[PDB]
Amino acid sequence: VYADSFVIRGDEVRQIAPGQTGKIADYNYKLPDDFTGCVIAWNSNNLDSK
Amino acid sequence: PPEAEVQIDRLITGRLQSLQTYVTQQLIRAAEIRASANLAATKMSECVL
Repeated sequence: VYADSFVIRGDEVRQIAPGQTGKIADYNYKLPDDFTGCVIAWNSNNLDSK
Repeated sequence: PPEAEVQIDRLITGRLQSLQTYVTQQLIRAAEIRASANLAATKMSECVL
């Protein structure tokens, strides 16, 4: 069970999905077309906003 | 790639159905032709010889 994690903006949450395409989708993190995992996203502005 | 896969799967199913239909028709026609050829062989062996 791999546990890759990163911090992205709200508008590119959809790009973290098999099949969806975009800037971050094909330049930062490309998921496999057949995916058997789980995508979890939550707002965490207070942790890394100075 | 996802929608292309879906449409390609639809095309694959259609072409596979067409091929199966052609094969079944050929099998039936071959059975008919085999019956005709058996009749012809019997006729040859029992009338020419």
